[PDB]
Amino acid sequence: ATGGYVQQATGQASFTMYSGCGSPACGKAASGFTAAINQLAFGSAPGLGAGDACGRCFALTGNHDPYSPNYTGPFGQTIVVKVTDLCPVQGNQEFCGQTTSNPTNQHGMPFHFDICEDTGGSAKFFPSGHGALTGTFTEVSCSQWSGSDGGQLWNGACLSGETAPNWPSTACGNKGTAPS
Ligand SMILES: CC(CCO)CCO
Ligand SMILES: CC(CCO)CCO
Ligand SMILES: CC(CCO)CCO
Ligand SMILES: CC(CCO)CCO
Repeated sequence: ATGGYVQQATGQASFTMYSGCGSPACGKAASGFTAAINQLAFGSAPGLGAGDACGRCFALTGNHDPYSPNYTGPFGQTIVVKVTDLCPVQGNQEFCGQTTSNPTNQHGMPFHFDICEDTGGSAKFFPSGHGALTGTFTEVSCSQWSGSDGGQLWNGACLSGETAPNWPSTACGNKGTAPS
């Protein structure tokens, strides 16, 4: 996409969970299930505001635990998240370190979703004892996402991706150039 960001409507991803998504990088939280997405897909860098992932909705499905490769299941449910946040390359090499010259993380995945625990998404997705998974994502209409956006936390905050057609398309827009 513009800026060299790797923004595809469907693909393979790794998945983790995190806490404290009330002041996320897009500048609005949301009450439904939300995620951070790796920087190369988010479309911005720390401190540069919202990227084009902001507000878009994705159906996530886990089907493997890379840390327990003999575990056969069960896995969790497929969930629909809204991207509100950035999982930056900095400090997240294992999962979110994808770049334009090296587009897969340490688990071989070209995307990562860090699912926020606070609002319930991770409890639907991760079986107890299995907090890192790999699987798939597909961008869907936000008609498929329950929830309400929070208010702007700063000028320039954006979740406009929530009404956009699936990638390829532009809503909030990408900021600068993707990490090389
Ligand atoms: C759970 C929400 C309550 C306000 O709608 C806040 C999550 O950001
Ligand atoms: C995390 C669970 C799904 C939520 O109902 C895994 C099912 O065992
Ligand atoms: C809140 C659910 C929709 C109920 O109709 C979706 C999340 O599980
Ligand atoms: C200077 C930045 C632009 C943010 O809109 C990043 C340059 O790559």
